Amino acid sequence: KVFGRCELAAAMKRHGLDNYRGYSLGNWVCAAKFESNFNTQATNRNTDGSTDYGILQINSRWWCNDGRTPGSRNLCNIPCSALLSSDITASVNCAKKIVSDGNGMNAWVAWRNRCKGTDVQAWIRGCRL
Ligand SMILES: [Cl-]
Ligand SMILES: [Cl-]
Ligand SMILES: [Cl-]
Ligand SMILES: [Cl-]
Ligand SMILES: [Cl-]
Ligand SMILES: [Cl-]
Ligand SMILES: [Cl-]
Ligand code: NA
Repeated sequence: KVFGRCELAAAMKRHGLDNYRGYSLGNWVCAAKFESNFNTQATNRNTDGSTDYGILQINSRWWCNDGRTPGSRNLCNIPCSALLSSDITASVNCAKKIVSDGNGMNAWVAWRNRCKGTDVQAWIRGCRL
């Protein structure tokens, strides 16, 4: 599914991401725009053989099982295919574990390079939340 900006902001707010570990909702919508263009079916292969999955591009090296990342962990205890669903619950729940891992939203390279220290409130401007 390809989300609208305000549609995704509302879904993330309903799932408890607004100010989760101090990151306001605009941060999460900004990360999802630059990671996936708001497309839950996005996948991207890494040089190390791992794959990133879904609207927040969660990596199989640590977070989900795709059965083809040798020596990897499954810290969210899910199949990576669960991260491609139109239902963002599995992606949000895994995102909560990642952002709690010590580095905050710096885990998401596109957040650090494209959202961090910008006016992220612009990503929820005009939305009925
Ligand atoms: Cl947009
Ligand atoms: Cl915000
Ligand atoms: Cl594997
Ligand atoms: Cl594991
Ligand atoms: Cl699995
Ligand atoms: Cl959803
Ligand atoms: Cl932090
Ligand atoms: Na894995």
